[PDB]
Amino acid sequence: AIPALDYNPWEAIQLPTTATILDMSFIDRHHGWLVGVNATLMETRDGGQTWEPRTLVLDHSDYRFNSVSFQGNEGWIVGEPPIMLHTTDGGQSWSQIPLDPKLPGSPRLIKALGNGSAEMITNVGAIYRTKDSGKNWQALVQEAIGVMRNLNRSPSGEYVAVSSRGSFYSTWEPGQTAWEPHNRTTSRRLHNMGFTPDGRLWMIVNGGKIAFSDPDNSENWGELLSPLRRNSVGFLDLAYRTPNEVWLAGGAGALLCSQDGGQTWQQDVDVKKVPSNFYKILFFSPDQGFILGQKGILLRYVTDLTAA
Amino acid sequence: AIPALDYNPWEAIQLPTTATILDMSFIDRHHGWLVGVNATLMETRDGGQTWEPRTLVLDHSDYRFNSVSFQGNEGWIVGEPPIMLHTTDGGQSWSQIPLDPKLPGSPRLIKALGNGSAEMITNVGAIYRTKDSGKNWQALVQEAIGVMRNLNRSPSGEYVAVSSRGSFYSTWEPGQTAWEPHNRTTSRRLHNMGFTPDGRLWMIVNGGKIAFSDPDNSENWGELLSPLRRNSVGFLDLAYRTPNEVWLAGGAGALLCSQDGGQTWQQDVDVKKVPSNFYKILFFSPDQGFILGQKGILLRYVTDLTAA
Repeated sequence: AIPALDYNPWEAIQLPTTATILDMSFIDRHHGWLVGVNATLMETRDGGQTWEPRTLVLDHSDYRFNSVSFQGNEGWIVGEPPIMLHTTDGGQSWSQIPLDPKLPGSPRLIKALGNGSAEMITNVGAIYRTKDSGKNWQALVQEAIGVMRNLNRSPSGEYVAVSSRGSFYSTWEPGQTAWEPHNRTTSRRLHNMGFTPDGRLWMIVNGGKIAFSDPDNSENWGELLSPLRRNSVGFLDLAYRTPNEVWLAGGAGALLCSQDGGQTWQQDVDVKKVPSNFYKILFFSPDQGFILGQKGILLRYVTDLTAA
Repeated sequence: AIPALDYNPWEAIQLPTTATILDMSFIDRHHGWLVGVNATLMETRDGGQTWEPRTLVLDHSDYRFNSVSFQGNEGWIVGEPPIMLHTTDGGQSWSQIPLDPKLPGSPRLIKALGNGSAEMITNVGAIYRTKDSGKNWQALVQEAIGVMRNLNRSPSGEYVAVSSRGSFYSTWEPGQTAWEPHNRTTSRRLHNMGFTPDGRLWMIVNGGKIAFSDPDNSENWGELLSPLRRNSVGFLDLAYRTPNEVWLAGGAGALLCSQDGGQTWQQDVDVKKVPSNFYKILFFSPDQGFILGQKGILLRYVTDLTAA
């Protein structure tokens, strides 16, 4: 097979819930928040080593809290059925922000821009901005692209959305008046796309192959690569710890690391029998990162200090 | 209710298995081993933050590895159906030690005494010693007491065994020729017993009460205490982190801490919805400890370094 990874940095944590975790965001290195299914909200004060559940008083518990975002002590959460929560004190207290009921779709993503501003993107790809803590919104992109298979953001605030069926992708950044479609080059269907730290695009396509866009001409693509060299189910997400160190997650404990920017890969065998799919990789710094699993499991990154 | 604990030190880890973990033992602060159901064996090199599964080549996988014990780099494991494994190199390689098939019962506990010696206690309470890496055994206590509800060891090598039905308990230490029975003082049935760091006995009895034997006359007992002040299912284990700091575990995330040697208690609310029973508390030092759960969950102790 491909070589086994030398050191496994990932510790699987079972949170005090059976609900799937959908997002996480940090105020600073120590203080952060995670959100998920069935109105799940938890806090950390030690960088994510331990978590404290927090309950909100609501007439429903059925919310999928899909997105949480902080900029400093200002934080936002959105979910479906439509709900928006806001804090200005690091989540010590949370207020509901009413949403227009004719809002097409449901909130999918919120991004804290600071100073009372946030961008919200719906499940159908409409993009809205508030500058006044959600009291008034204006459409940045009013034409919906329909259900997105995946949605990711670049370091500079561009987004990439994979089409429902993975037949194409679209991009958007401030200044543009609608999503910009792009043809896929591969004969295979797209599963996920996002950005590298240098602002190139990456893609995961069906059947376990990946590729990277060409530096400074993102309409052309590099050659497909098979990280497992072999016929695999497929991968779910790709994320960078450092410019050279890339992780690739998928179902059933499948987790690979590359040390050369995604050219070659090694398998982290130690996590293979963790009883979870690994869906979404969130690095906050080179020594702080998480992988969201199912049913309250996540993985937490542990720097190797055995030779310290 | 009783007060909520101030800081929760326990992080729940999901190991790379669904098998229940039954014991753990450390070579030193960094290097240790855990064992459990369905021939589960895992190693750590970072004090238990991460674990590496290890597979043995065997004609069966049905073993409940019930006990692992190291003294330095010498280690032993025992399980049921009868099996004994031995290592002299810190578990880099493990050898099977054949057991006499007429051995009554199945091995329950092994204790590494160093220099090739170990004490083994069966499920029916017979006690055997080897001085020659298990090539020859001699009975220390040949008369079986039958199925023990629980079995624990003192800092000086005494054992206490609760009777099958919890109607009485017995003790044994070197020099004695059989288990020594004792009457219980309580009208309630015994669930678990063990030793305090000062060598007194403690007991957990049915209905959520505990008590401690009288210093330097262990045949008399102090007053029953209700840690929850309230009618509870019951507790499963009690263990000391320090002479004054005691933990009490039970079913369904129930976990209490005392800071005054077990007189008064606070509940660790943050772990209540971890989806596991907490069965067995193992402290290795004041900053290193674990609680064994079900289906590959354990809790790991995290010292509070937020003010560091």
